Amino acid sequence: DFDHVYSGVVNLSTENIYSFNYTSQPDQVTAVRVYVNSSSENLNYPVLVVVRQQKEVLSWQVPLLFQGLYQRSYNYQEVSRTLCPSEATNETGPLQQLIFVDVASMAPLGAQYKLLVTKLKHFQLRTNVAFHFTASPSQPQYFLYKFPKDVDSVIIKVVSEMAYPCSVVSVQNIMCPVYDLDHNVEFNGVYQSMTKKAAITLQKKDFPGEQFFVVFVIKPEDYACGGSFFIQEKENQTWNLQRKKNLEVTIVPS
Amino acid sequence: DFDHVYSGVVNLSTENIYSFNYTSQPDQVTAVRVYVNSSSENLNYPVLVVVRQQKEVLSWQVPLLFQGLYQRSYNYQEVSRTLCPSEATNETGPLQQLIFVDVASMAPLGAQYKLLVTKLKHFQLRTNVAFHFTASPSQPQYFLYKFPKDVDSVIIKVVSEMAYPCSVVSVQNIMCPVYDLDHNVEFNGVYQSMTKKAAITLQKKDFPGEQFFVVFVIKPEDYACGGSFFIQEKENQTWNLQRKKNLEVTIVPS
Ligand SMILES: *[C@@H]1O[C@H](CO)[C@@H](O)[C@H](O)[C@H]1NC(C)=O
Ligand SMILES: *[C@@H]1O[C@H](CO)[C@@H](O)[C@H](O)[C@H]1NC(C)=O
Ligand SMILES: *[C@@H]1O[C@H](CO)[C@@H](O)[C@H](O)[C@H]1NC(C)=O
Ligand SMILES: *[C@@H]1O[C@H](CO)[C@@H](O)[C@H](O)[C@H]1NC(C)=O
Ligand SMILES: *[C@@H]1O[C@H](CO)[C@@H](O)[C@H](O)[C@H]1NC(C)=O
Ligand SMILES: *[C@@H]1O[C@H](CO)[C@@H](O)[C@H](O)[C@H]1NC(C)=O
Repeated sequence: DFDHVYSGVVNLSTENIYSFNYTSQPDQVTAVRVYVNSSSENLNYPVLVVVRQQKEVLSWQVPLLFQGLYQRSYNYQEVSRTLCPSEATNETGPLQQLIFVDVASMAPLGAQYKLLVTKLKHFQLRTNVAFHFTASPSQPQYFLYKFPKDVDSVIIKVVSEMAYPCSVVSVQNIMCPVYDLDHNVEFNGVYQSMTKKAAITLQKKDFPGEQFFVVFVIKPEDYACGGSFFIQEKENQTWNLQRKKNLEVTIVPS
Repeated sequence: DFDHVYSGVVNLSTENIYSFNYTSQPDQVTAVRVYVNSSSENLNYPVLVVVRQQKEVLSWQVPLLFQGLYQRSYNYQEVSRTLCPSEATNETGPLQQLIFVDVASMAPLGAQYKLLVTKLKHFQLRTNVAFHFTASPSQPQYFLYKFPKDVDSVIIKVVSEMAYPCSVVSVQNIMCPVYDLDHNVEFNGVYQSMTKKAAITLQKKDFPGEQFFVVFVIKPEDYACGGSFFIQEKENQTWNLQRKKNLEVTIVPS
């Protein structure tokens, strides 16, 4: 059941399996959202969490580890990701899709974890309607925009209040898996880094499906955006664990 | 047990689990190699294969699907990958490491799969000793090179016979996971595309661990290397299923 937070313990011998079932009616897209965290401060035994779809498998390790420049390590405890939104057409049918969440680890004593699942109520961006959302290095986001019939070009405008952390806004076509990671978001489509403002101009003629994904991914450090670095004698920067950035996104017709 | 090919059937209700255990003595690196293939020609239900380590989880889908330019799809049946090589130091101990291989799917009838596991006998490249190996878009490779005490710079030279397919040779530091995919290999470290020849100059001063990984990844198409494209009316190019490239690698002291 969505909108519920399960709590559990993991260890070498026991793994937890939760099967979710849901339907997506035609002309409406429903993106699933997974909200995991683990309280294990240790890094030699991170808890692995996998989400399996009908076609795609996505796995990650918690607490997520980042290796910035100058060999500083970062340990993030809250991780989150959005799955491939299965698309339905005028070929109707209540597609009774299923999604597995499997958690396991090999910690000698174990590790705590809390897991929440929820469909994104606002997944399809609307024209000229400003939306507010909070991102984070380990909590990337993305939403689907569908072009209108009359409009032939759009400008997507993103505004933030606090300049740091550095962030990246990308636009890709609809062919999942969706590239929403710091080391991979740059491979495909358009993208740009930003602190306060960003704007991408898109034409429907370059997108055969007349609908595209917009992905927001926050960097772990701020070197690429000209930021500074707090020199700390501790390699594991436990202070950099709650990085967040408020964001407003609006798509205006060109 | 390594050097053995297991055969099995997968479906919605049944999954297969095989736990492997092995040890890596200090000053010797042992990289595990996973050799999977599936005979399911269908693409709406690919079989998912995951490999779980003590810290890292790596998952892929078979038959692997590639989306080149001009919306041509490719279906590769043989997939393979090398895991994170756990490193042991003068702090001795026969590290009795374990690695899980879990296979599952939801095909309405099922899908065949054959799985083989083996340690790489030649994983640490030797100076001035030429090595021969066969790569492929879905079968990437990588090996570890360790700098000598006297030598301070090296040149790695790669030579192939057949110009196509296009390939990429990358060098990264030792901090796994190792970036050995077409959309990600370009993120970190040095790399270059090639058809027949390539050469990377490296200094030990830029590598704190005085040892680096060398990754060979073959592209699915040849557009980036100036190759042509066989125009076919079939979107699923079943002919492009056995792409291979013989390769010779030699590290000379600068
Ligand atoms: C979802 O699908 C599974 C198997 O496909 C089934 O066992 C389960 O009952 C379904 N959920 C609902 C609410 O019917
Ligand atoms: C973990 O996340 C859940 C919801 O995602 C939240 O209720 C809980 O407080 C979080 N735990 C910690 C320790 O932050
Ligand atoms: C068929 O497609 C059109 C345009 O995409 C849409 O307006 C209409 O609602 C669809 N029909 C049904 C029954 O959903
Ligand atoms: C490998 O480790 C597992 C559990 O850690 C153990 O059950 C198994 O016996 C080990 N393998 C060997 C050959 O001892
Ligand atoms: C699958 O791979 C195994 C070894 O990796 C090999 O023996 C077998 O012939 C392969 N099957 C097919 C259909 O290629
Ligand atoms: C200790 O390290 C040195 C250099 O790395 C190596 O030659 C030696 O064999 C190591 N000692 C043991 C007991 O492995």
